[PDB]
Amino acid sequence: DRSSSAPNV
Amino acid sequence: DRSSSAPNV
Amino acid sequence: GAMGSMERASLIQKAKLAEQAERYEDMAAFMKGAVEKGEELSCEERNLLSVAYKNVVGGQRAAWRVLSSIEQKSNESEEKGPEVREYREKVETELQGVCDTVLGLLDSHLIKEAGDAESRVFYLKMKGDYYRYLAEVATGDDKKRIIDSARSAYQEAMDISKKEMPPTNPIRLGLALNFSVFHYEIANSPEEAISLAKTTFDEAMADLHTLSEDSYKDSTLIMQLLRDNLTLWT
Amino acid sequence: GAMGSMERASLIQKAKLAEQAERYEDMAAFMKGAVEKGEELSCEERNLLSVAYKNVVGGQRAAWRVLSSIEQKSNESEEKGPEVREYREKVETELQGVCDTVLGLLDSHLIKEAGDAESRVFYLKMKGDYYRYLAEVATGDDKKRIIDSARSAYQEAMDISKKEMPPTNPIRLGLALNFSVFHYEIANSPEEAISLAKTTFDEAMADLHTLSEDSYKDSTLIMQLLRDNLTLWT
Ligand SMILES: *CC(=O)N1CC2(C1)CN(S(=O)(=O)c1ccc(Br)cc1)CCO2
Ligand SMILES: *CC(=O)N1CC2(C1)CN(S(=O)(=O)c1ccc(Br)cc1)CCO2
Ligand SMILES: [Cl-]
Ligand SMILES: [Cl-]
Ligand SMILES: [Mg+2]
Ligand SMILES: [Mg+2]
Ligand SMILES: [Mg+2]
Ligand SMILES: [Mg+2]
Repeated sequence: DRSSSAPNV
Repeated sequence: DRSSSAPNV
Repeated sequence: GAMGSMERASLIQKAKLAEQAERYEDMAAFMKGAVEKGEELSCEERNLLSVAYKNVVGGQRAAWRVLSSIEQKSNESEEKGPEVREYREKVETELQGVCDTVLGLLDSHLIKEAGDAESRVFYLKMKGDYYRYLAEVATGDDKKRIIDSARSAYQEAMDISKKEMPPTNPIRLGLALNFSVFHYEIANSPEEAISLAKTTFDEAMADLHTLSEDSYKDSTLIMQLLRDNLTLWT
Repeated sequence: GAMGSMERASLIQKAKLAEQAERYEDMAAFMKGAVEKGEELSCEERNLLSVAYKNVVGGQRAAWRVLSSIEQKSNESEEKGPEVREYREKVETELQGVCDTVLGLLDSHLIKEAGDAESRVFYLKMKGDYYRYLAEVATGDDKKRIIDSARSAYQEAMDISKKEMPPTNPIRLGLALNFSVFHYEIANSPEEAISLAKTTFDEAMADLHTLSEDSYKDSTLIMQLLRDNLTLWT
């Protein structure tokens, strides 16, 4: 699986 | 909640 | 139209790709293009057409419901100006446009060329469904005529399905399900809704013995939705 | 543009409505309209701009990945003709267009008017992010220049954030997270990615004691994402 970038907040 | 209609198949 | 230069087979291939990519607006445009080639649609192709537009209009309906709810709350509340109504109207118009597009494809010329029970019932069910979606947002002098158009399409479909298809046929079952929803949610006829759902369920139950394992799974899936509604309604 | 006749405040109000209705294309158009009014954006308004475009491009990226995967599988396989490549190219072009739109707003003229740390770092992070999304699909003679543009934007943002913001600031943390993803996924620099994530996490940990309950929750949420990546990468 891919790295996590900043989510919506 | 609303009635269920036919879903995607 | 815009897809006039693409091969029919390429449009169907791309609709399948768009489905996998969850690009339902694209999928609907590809399938509209395919219909506009003027040839009849197979069962699989009718499924692609149905899935594409159902997802598009489904998003619009969900958005419209959110906005209508906000609008109803404001109209009781600190004055917020015209924006909520304007934006609800914008989404409503786009929803109506999708419904009109589908109804136009059915009228030009899918229904009139549909002679087999599976095709004709599917298309008349679809006509009922998209008038029903128009009825969900209708409030003026045409709400009654829209409801009657839905009713008339569903009724014609029901008459054919009862004569030509087994009570477990998935199209027949999905039609009866949606017509029962029409009765309950649109036509203020909960008793008609309950009666139709009960009779449909019971006649399907009695015909399950005729089916293969795979057909059994298909039919019982839809029967469960009838049962879920009956549980909600009673 | 198309939103030129609508009041700035009405555009922001409608962006909030579009968010509630999950109408992210509309939300992005409303926020583009608001930016084009020429006034600077508040923190809340920058958030609306970010959420709208992130959701739009997020859908495009997910679709592109599905289609690229199908395309790679076909190119090894029974010949299926040009359709998979054509449709991937179509989605790719639309994705590039969204990225170019965002980059254009930043260049005309959000970044140049942004003088406070929170605004300038946010916009330079965004510039890095949208070049990064361009880099994900780039394969020709500009892949290197796109990667360098991303890097340069992230670096400028990092330099300001380290001088002007506490190590727990959510914008500073989200920037460092995304720059670490850039290093790992785009720049073939996993060690740089790991080092940045570790140092960021550790410096934030040491500053948590200064925060209120609410700020603590905000910062630790992003720190968990650094930790999740470090777990994936090591
Ligand atoms: C074979 C054929 O014409 N089709 C169209 C369908 C398969 C069935 N329809 S439907 O709207 O009639 C329907 C039936 C059953 C369920 Br659970 C849902 C919908 C949808 C498209 O595919
Ligand atoms: C106050 C202000 O300018 N903003 C913009 C933000 C609040 C933060 N950004 S972000 O991309 O910097 C970001 C930080 C932290 C997380 Br978990 C995710 C994103 C997004 C929009 O709102
Ligand atoms: Cl509007
Ligand atoms: Cl295409
Ligand atoms: Mg109206
Ligand atoms: Mg009674
Ligand atoms: Mg290309
Ligand atoms: Mg090492």
